[PDB]
Amino acid sequence: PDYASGMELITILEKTVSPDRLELEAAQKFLERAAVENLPTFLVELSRVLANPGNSQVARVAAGLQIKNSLTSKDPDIKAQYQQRWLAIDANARREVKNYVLQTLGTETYRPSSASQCVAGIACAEIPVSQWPELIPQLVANVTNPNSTEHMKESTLEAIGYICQDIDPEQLQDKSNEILTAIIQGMRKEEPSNNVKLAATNALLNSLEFTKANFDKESERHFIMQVVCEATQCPDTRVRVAALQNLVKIMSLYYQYMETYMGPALFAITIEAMKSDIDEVALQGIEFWSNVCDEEMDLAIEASEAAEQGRPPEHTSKFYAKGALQYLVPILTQTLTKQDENDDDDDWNPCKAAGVCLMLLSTCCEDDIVPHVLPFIKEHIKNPDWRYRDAAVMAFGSILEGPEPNQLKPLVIQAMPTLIELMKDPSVVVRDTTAWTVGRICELLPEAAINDVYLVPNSS
Amino acid sequence: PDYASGMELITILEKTVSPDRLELEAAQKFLERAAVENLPTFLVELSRVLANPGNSQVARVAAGLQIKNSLTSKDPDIKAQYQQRWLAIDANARREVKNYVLQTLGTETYRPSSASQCVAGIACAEIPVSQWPELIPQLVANVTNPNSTEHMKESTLEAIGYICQDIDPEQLQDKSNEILTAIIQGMRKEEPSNNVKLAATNALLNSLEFTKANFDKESERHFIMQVVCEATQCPDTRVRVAALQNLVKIMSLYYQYMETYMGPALFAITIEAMKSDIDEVALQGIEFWSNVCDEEMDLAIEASEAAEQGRPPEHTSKFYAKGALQYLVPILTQTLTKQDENDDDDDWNPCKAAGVCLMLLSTCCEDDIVPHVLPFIKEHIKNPDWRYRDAAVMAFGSILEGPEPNQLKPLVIQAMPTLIELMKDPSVVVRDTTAWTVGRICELLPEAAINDVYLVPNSS
Repeated sequence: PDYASGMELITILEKTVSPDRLELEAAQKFLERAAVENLPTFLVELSRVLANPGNSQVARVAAGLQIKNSLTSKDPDIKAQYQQRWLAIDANARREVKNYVLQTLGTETYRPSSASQCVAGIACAEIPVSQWPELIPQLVANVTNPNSTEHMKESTLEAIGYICQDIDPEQLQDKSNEILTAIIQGMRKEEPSNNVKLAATNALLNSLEFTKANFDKESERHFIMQVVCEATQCPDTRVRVAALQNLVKIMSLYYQYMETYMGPALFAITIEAMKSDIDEVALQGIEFWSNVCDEEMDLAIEASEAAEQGRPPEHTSKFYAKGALQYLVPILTQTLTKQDENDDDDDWNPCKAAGVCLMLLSTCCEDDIVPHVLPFIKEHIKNPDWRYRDAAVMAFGSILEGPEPNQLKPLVIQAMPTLIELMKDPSVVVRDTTAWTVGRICELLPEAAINDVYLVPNSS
Repeated sequence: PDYASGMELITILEKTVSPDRLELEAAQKFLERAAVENLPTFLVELSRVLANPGNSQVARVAAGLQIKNSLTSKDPDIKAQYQQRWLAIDANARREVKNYVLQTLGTETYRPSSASQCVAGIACAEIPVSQWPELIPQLVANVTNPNSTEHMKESTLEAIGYICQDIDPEQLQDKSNEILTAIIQGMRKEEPSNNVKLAATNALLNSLEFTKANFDKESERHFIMQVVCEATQCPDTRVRVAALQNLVKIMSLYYQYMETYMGPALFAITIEAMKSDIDEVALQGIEFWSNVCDEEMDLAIEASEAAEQGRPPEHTSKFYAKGALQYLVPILTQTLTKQDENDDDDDWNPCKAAGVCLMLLSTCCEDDIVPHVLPFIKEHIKNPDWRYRDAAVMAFGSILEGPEPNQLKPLVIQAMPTLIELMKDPSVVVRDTTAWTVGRICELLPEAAINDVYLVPNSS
C-alpha cells in the first residue's frame, strides 16, 4: 500500500476552491469519477481527511461536503436513492466512516461543523432501520461530559439539531428522553458558552415535534420552561431570539399548561420583548400574543358549539388576551409609528406585525378593544407628525372587525369627514393607509358609509 | 324480580310517555326510586325489557333511555361518576346487562336503535379498563357475517360509530384494524342496504381521529380509499355526502398520500360534486378544493422558510390547485350566479362557499387566476340578469388579493367607472356586492383608487 492515496485526494480536495477554472473543473471530474470507480472506499478515504486535524481547513470542509452530497439532495427522490445507495455499502465500510465522522466532533476549529451535517446524513438513513445503535448515547455523552470542550458540545448539539429536523418525528419519539437530556444540558443557565447555548436552543425548537410525552409530565415541563425562560435573558441576542421562538411554539402547542408560567414569567418576558428596539426580538414578542389570540379565539368557538349542544366545553380559555389588553395595546399603537418610509410593503417589520396583531386582538376581544384604542386615535388622528397621524388611521381601521357593529357605526360617522380629508393628506403613506381604512369600512360596515357618503368619479 | 314485577316495570316504562301529567310524574318517581332502591337489578331488568322483541316499541325505547341515562350525562363530571358507579356493580350483574344489550342488536324494528346507545355508554366506561374484551370481536362478527340482517349490521355499525366518537382515540388505536374491518365491510360497494352503507360511512368519519397507523400502511390505505370512492357513487345522496365528507377530511389529514388517488379518482369525483344541483353535495366538492388550497398555501410557506434557511423543504406540494385551475374556476364563477335573494342572514350555501373558494384560489395561484376570471367578468359585468351582473362584480373582487398588484391596477382603473355606476344599480344585491368589491380595492390597491375616486358626504 501507499499513502499517495490520501495525499492526492487532499490535493484535489483543495483545488475545488482554486481561483482557476481548469483545476476547479478537473478537481470535480476526478472526485465524481472516484465516486463511480469505488464509492465505499471513496467515502472511507474522505472520512479520514475530515477526521484529520492536521489537514488544512479547506481540505476538511471539502471532504465533509463530498461526504454530505453523497447522502442527501434537495430532491426528495434523489435523496431517497442516496440513502438506499448508502445502506447498500457493507456494514464494515460504514462503521469505519461513521466512527471517523463521530471522532471529528470537537476536532474542528472553523465555525460551521462539517462533521455534524455528515452525522445527520447518515443518521437519516441508518436510524430508520436501527443501524446506528450507538449514535444517540455517544451524542448525549459528548454533551453531558464535564470535560467536553466548547467545540465538542457545540458541534454535537448542531448534529442533534439537524437530526431533529431531518428525521421523521416518529423515528425519534423512541429516544426523546435521551435527546432532550442532551439538549437541556446544553441550555443550562450555567453554560459558559453562548455558542453552546444557541446550538442547544435551536435544537429544542426542532424537538418540539416529538416531545409530547415529555411536556405532558408536569415534572419535566417545569424544568424545560425554566431553562427556556432563563435563555430569554441571555446577553447574546441570537440565544434570546431562539428562546422566544420556543415560547412562541410552545404556546401554540400547550396552551392548557401555560397558566403556571403566564403570570410568573411569560407575561413579563414577552411584554418586554415587544418593547425591544431590536426587530427580531419584537417580532417574536408580537407573534407570541398573536398565537394566544388564535388559541383563545378557537376556544371561544369551542365554548359556543358546546353550549348549543347543551354541554360544557372540553377545554376553556384563561382569557390571557383580554387580561393583557391594557398593556398590549399601548405597545402596539406605538409600534405603528415605526412604519417603513418606502413602499417595501412586503417587508415584515414590527410595525406591520403590530398592525396584524391589533386586528387579531380586535376579533378576539371584540367590544373590549375599542375602549383601549379610541383614546390613541382621537389623540393622534390630527397630529402634525405623519408617523402618528398614520398610526391613528391604521389603528381605527384595525378595530372594525370584531366589535359590535352598533358600537362602530357612530365612530365611523364621526370620523368619516376626517378620513375623506385624510385622503388628500400631504403624506403618501397616510393617504394609502386612509384608503385602506375607508376600504375596511365600506367593506365591514357598508351602511355607515353608503349613507354618509356616495362615490363620485375623480378628476386628474 | 318475578314475571309480575317485570310486567309492572313495562307498564311504568310506557307511562313515561303518557299524555297525562300524574302518570308521567308517578312513572319517573318510581323509576328513579327503583334505581336508588337497587340499581344493579334495575339495570338487569331494563336490559331484559329492551332485549325482548315482544315488548312494545315505547317500552323498549324507554328502557334503553333509562339504561343510557344511568351511564352517561352531558356534564363531564356527572358522566364520570356514573361510569364509576357502573364499574362498582359486580361483574356478574354487568355481564348480564351487557349480554342483553348485545342481544338486542338486530332485534329492533324501529328506526333509531336504542341498544347501540347503551353499548356506547357501557363501552365508554369498561373499555378504558379492559372490562369488555368480547365487545369488539362480537361487533365485528355481527357485520362480517354473511347471514347478518340489515338491522343487525345497521345497529352494530351505529354502535361502532358512537364508540368511535365517545371514546378517547388512544383507547381505540389498539383495536383499529378490527373496527376498520367492520367499518369497511359495511361500506363494500356490494352492500344491499343504503342504510347499512350510511351507518358505515358515518362511522368511518369518526374513526379518522385514531386510525393514523392504518392510513400510514400503503396496503390498507388503498382499500379504504377504494371503498370511500365507491361510496361517492351510491345512488342514496346521504351515503354520497358522507363519503365526500370523508374525502374532505382525508385530504386535510393525508395530503402526502393523495398523489395516488388524485388523478385516478379524486379529481373527477370532486369536480363532478361541485357541479351538482344538490347543495349538500356541491358544498362538499367546494370544501375539498378549499382544503387543498389551504394545504398547498402552508406548503408554499414551508418551502419559503426552508429556502431562507438554506435547505430543501421537508414536504413539497404537488400543486393540485394550480393544475385544476382551468376546470375549477368556470364551475365556481357559474355557481356565483346561484346567489340566494340576499341570504336568510348569511346562510352557508354553494354561492358563498364558491366565492370564498375563488378567493383562496386567487391567493394560492395568484398571477394565473386572472386570465381565467377576467373573461367571465368582462362578459357579465353589464348583463341584464342581476344574478350574472352580481356574480361578475363578486368575481372581480375575489381576485384582488394574490395576483401581482401591477397586473390588477389597470383592471381597476378600467373598471372603476362601471363600479361607481353599479353602486347605483337597481338591484340591492348588486349594490351591496359592489360596495364590497370597491372596498376590496380601496383596501388592497389604495393607489389605484385614491387617484380615481372621490367620497362625497351625503347632504341628504
